[PDB]
Amino acid sequence: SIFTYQEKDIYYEIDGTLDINSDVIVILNGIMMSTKSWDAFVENFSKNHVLLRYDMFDQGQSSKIEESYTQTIQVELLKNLLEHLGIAQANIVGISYGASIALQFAAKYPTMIKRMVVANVVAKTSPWLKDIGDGWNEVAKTGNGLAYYHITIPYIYSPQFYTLHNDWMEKRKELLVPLFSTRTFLDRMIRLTKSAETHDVIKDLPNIKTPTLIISSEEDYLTPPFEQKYLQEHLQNAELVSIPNCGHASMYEVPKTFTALVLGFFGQTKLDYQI
Amino acid sequence: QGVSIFTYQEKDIYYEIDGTLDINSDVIVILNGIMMSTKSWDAFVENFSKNHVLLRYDMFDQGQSSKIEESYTQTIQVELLKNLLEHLGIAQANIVGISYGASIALQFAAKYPTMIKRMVVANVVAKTSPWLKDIGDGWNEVAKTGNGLAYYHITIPYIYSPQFYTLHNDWMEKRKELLVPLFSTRTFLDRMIRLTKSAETHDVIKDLPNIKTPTLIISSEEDYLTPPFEQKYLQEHLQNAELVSIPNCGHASMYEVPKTFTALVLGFFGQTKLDYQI
Amino acid sequence: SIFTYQEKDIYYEIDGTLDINSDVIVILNGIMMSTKSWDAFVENFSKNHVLLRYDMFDQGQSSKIEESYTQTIQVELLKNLLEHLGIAQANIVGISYGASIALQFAAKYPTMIKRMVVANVVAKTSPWLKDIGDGWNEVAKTGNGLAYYHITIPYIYSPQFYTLHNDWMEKRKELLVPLFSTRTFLDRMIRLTKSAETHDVIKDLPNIKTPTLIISSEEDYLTPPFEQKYLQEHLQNAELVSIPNCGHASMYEVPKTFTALVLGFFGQTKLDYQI
Amino acid sequence: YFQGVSIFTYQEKDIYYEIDGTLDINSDVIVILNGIMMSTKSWDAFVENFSKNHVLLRYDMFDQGQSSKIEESYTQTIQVELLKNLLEHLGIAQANIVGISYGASIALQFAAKYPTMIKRMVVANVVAKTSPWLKDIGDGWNEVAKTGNGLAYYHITIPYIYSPQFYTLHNDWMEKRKELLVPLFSTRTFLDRMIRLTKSAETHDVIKDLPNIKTPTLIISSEEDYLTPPFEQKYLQEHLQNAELVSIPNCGHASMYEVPKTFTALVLGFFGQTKLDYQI
Repeated sequence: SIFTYQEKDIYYEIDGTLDINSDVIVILNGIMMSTKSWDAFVENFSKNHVLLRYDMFDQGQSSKIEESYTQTIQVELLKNLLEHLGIAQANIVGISYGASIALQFAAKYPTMIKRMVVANVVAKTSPWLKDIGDGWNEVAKTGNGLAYYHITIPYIYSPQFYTLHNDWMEKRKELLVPLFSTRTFLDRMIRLTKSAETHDVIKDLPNIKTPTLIISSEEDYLTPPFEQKYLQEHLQNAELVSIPNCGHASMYEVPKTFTALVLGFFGQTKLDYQI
Repeated sequence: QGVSIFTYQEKDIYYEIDGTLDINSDVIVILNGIMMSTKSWDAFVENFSKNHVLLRYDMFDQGQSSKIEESYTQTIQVELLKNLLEHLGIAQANIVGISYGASIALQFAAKYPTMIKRMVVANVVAKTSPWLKDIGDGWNEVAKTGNGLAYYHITIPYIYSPQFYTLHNDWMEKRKELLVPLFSTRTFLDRMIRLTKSAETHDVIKDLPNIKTPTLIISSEEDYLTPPFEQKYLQEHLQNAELVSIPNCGHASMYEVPKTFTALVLGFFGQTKLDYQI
Repeated sequence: SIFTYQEKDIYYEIDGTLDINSDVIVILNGIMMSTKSWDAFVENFSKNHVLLRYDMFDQGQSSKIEESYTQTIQVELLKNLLEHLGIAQANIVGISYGASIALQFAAKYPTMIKRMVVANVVAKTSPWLKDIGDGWNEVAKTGNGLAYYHITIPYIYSPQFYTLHNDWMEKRKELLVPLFSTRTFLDRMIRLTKSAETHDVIKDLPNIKTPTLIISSEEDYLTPPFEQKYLQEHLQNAELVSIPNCGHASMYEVPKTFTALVLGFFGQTKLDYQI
Repeated sequence: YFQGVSIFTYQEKDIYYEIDGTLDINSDVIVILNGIMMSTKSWDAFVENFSKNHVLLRYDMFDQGQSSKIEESYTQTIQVELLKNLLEHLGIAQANIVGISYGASIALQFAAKYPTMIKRMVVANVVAKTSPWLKDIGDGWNEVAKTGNGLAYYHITIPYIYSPQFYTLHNDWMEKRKELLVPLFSTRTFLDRMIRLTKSAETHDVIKDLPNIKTPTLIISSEEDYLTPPFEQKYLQEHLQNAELVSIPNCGHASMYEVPKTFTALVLGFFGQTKLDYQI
């Protein structure tokens, strides 16, 4: 499926029959993710929901953006995509980069969101995180896929996970390094990383009344828990959940947990409790 | 005496079923805490029983079930659960327990693992430490005096987190002026003493490497009764266990974070397949 | 010897030779403590320092105050005791109840403190903490030392410590219970607990420039770490230290660490680092 | 010559060392084991406080500071034997040892082989073994260092040395560090030293020796340490039996730099203690 949005082609996948009948779950990908990266979650996510997966600009099978852009064009992408598919409201679950989009999207179009689940998410790109991005880009500008791997992924996963499932890491390392060596992937990553520099929804938080459940990884070395602790206080109806011994990629480290929180929060009939 | 009443060993067991129960039903059974009854889960009935058949019951010395004046461990609560499930024609069930109920869930999963599909344990220990045991001796000792005011003050501020206790203090005070009378009646105190003493023998450490039951452990960071290091121990010795920590939350995760508790329970039971191909 | 103060006798102990050129370390006792409860620390504490230990009102071998009193009585006791001994300025270290006294003292007489080390300390008695104190008092009124034991002591130590050294607990238990059963000990505890109800130095915290090192126990179920976190943020020159797997009684669980923190902070020649 | 003052001729190579105070057989000595990016001058701020009641011994290990280079593949073994022979050179029988990061690894190995030459020990931001995780991070540093890019090398190392809070709070201070560090990180000789020091840490493994280390140890752990995480310190503390653990909230891998008062208090306090045995 292709959403001819603006001048470019936007790739999206739909699991389940989309008619106005059912609740939609929209997945907002991380900066290194595509639609196929959520294949393991499709069956569980689309049993009582219509699952909407799509690749953002400069992602996966979607077209490129060779000009300077912030995360704004990704937010407008999400709105126009939903309007294209005739989706009035939807449950939004985003992670990392996608989690940043969801917060911006909840700040501009709250009437298109039922409930929201953000994982491994900051309210604003700190000077610390920005310099990390400059590190990723500078290494990507050399075209060294081996170097680019060894500086990104050990901080995506917790040290415990990387060590425990090291053979799993190595087998994936043999193919990720060639992927990280291609100028196609890297140039897309550079652009996607620069766009995240201007991420700032701090002054939008006290006005986002969208029911939110925040997932926090204790061993997240990219978006540390203190950033999630901040988010939960300034969001009015925010829920917080911490995942012990887990890195920035909670999706893979604890898939049963991730799904439980997402399906559980979206699946609740009532959210107000009479206790 | 009997509808919503299960006569068992010439004694009455009160229970409630929400939804219609047949052979197709996917059941969620709730194992109560040491101070809880079926009515304490009223706020979760609508959500838990939307796509499930909610089975709530009161254990011995609990709620509106009969009393047990003879000394007893938690083994009679484990057999109770089996015979109750058999009585209602329930072969398998999803078990969610908390505190005392979570201890019954573990002992049950060790004895009758075939009667469980999935399990969620919240604020749970694998074994009653000498620390927790002496805390119980203090609860009992004050209960032995009949002082309801004293009993309240030495139990409840440990049920909840300091932050929640402070933030919702007037929710604690209006709920206190009726708790103190409850804590002042002997029968309730007598039930509390026998239930607390039944937990002294909680020990499933040897059973942990054998429990193949898919389990989600709920941990509270500000739990001053069943501390996080206990759940961490449980999640390491169980073969198929997952751990979740709730920041700024007391022993009563049921009441402090009802949204989270529901999401985790419904989410873990509602998953089609726990096998992820990563 | 004895310090006749304020109508009444105050018991104190001095280790070393007292000069005005003395490096004095004053220890502010916990609510259940006395001078005899710091004996194990005496040798280390009084090697390069002159150690002053004293029993506060309703404590140890000091007289009783049957009248209703707050912590401001203990505060004036410390000042007058120091003036009595001719001590102008001294390093003050306190824990629990004594640590609360230290804060009220540092806010009223900052010129009589060189450096301060407070352990297991809050800036204000929370409604939660006070209702705990009401529980202690309400049980203390029944005279049941057996009941009074099991509702106080297991919360003073961490579960790990109480379990690992249960023999150490049980042998002390056979002595603490007869002591907790005396009306003399209980009446003192009740009044010492009632005085701790009015603890509030929140307003004073930004005005305390006294160099402070805050000790916090992760498994403190009485004065939790978040209260220390609050303390370290609103004191301009305060450093924080967290002790893993430790309870409200730092001294007995980690005596090597406690003394290292106290001696190390006081022993430091210069606190300002060109770094 | 051997009239080289503050120079120890070892295996036909020059080892630089600095001593604050005067040395004696009676002298109470503190030996500092540097981090992987550190030298003797990296401890200047601590000199006055550390040498108050102790004889401070600072020295640069191989491929560090002012000491000679190594252009052979070496493990941390040559760093351990260096410490032993340096101590013997100065006539030091026993000494208190404080080590951080890389030097902390040397301390444990030294405590594993020569426990008689240690009085008391302090280790900060320390692992009991180089994990496959920590090892692949080092490969990342090495890979980037190979390119000679100083700007890239800086951005992939230092943000993980300091805590995110600290790095943001004292940010403009970090960027003026950067104007001087980027050229330093661009020099081949510096990068080559960093590579060989990194490769040497790959074979760090003292799990074998932990239950045999009876040395009075105080472990300093940082909560926002993203290179030697807290869980690694908890492991060390449970398999060492004369070990105590202290945690530093809101602090990164460079604990000494973020909390200099705290670091000093723990070191001076744990060493300056006369008798460790408490009758409680």
